[PDB]
Amino acid sequence: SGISLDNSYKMDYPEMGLCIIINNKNFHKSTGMTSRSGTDVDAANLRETFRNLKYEVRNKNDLTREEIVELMRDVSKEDHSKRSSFVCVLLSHGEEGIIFGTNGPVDLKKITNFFRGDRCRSLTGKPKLFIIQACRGTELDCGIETHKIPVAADFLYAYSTAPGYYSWRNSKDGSWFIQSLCAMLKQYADKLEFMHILTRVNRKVATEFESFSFDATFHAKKQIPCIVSMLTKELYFYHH
Amino acid sequence: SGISLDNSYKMDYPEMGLCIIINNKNFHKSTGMTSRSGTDVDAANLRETFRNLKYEVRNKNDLTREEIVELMRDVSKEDHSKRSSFVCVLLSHGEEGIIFGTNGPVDLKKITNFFRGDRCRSLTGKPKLFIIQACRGTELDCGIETHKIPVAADFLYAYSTAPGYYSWRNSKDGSWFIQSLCAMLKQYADKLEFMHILTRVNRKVATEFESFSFDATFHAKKQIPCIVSMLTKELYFYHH
Amino acid sequence: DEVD
Amino acid sequence: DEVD
Ligand code: NA
Ligand code: NA
Repeated sequence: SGISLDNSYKMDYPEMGLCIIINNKNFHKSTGMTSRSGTDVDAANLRETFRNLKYEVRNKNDLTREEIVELMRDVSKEDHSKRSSFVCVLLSHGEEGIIFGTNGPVDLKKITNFFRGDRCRSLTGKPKLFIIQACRGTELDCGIETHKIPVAADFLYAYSTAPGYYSWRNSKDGSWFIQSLCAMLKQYADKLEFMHILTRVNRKVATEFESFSFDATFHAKKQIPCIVSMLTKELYFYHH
Repeated sequence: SGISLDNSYKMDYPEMGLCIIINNKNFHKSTGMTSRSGTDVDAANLRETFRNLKYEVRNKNDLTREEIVELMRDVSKEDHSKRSSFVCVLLSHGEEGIIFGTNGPVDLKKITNFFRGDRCRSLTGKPKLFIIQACRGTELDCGIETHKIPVAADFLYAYSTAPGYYSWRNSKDGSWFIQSLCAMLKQYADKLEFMHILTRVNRKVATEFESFSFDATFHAKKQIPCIVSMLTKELYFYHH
Repeated sequence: DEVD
Repeated sequence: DEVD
């Protein structure tokens, strides 16, 4: 045949892959964590959005830290040989590097380590996407008026917010990040490379949202999401 | 006029902008930090590479922590109104979130905070790029065989390595990351959007480099760089 | 609006 | 090869 290029991940395996959505709304009272109003809107939007991208979606609700770890372990031990990619969405309370089970925290590292190039061989060389709607701390953005590969390769973290910052969720509409992400995937997944879709998401969250609160501390605040890419190729959800 | 789109940063200001290169090779003996052999190769390559992208390059060598902070403060207080962007390259020892002056550590946050949307108004809305060749910890990758905007918006961090990991520098050839970055900029800056250039850099570092050491602990190790984007638009170094 |  |  003629000249070939390999600048993009192979996304024409028989299956696009799994999309695991962990939707933590209700937390054990002893943790002192609030109910996450609006997160069901997020979970439903994600399910439909990734369904239409032809992902095998599994929704899980209100998982303990133990259940999250066993779920991730089990999923990483499935045979993904006929799958192009893997997607995990985490909707919960969080801190920097941490997501909450209903009864306490899980290190994100513990979750993502299961999918290392050396620990999940049927996903080696394939994009592994972690989409995280959770706080990464307590900072508020006041805004301004205008032969081997690394085991850590081929991960992408789409964080809802910058390191150290709160992340915003609307109880009626869903989280700023997830609602923007689904919108941009709906509009552009048949048109743009994934980093460029996520960049549109950054702009949408940055420009169209601002918090409203009776509490001065929490009023008129802004958010920028944070794309963290260890990918080695371009990612298009479609194929020729 | 006809229909317009604004998905890409305006890069046709009279000037592309500054490229500040901080090249720390020699450290005060009391710090116990080694001389960074090969870093001059990096600094020279960066200077030439960004010169050809039409950046106003300033090279600075062997700066104390105090000099780094005063340099960044002063640069952020310049008038960047006629400049499209800002680039800062840091070549030094480091740990997670930290870069070393010749006499001790500087928080990266302290450096980047000067350029916040609310603190450097002539760079508000413009891409601010921080390119960092330094360790982010001590992990080794064993590999596997095959009306307002946020003040934190419009930053891009091109890290040489994944969070928590060592970063590799060759004493003869320069660092894996910087040599790959310059190569991909030379080849693709007139062709590809910046995230796609950096993705080529990820692949090059991931596939073409592996450490050689007489010390088993440090032998046969791999590296993946880490793109952290808070950008809100696509970035092309050229313009129509 | 609420924080996570 | 050396680490930073
Ligand atoms: Na959000
Ligand atoms: Na490097």
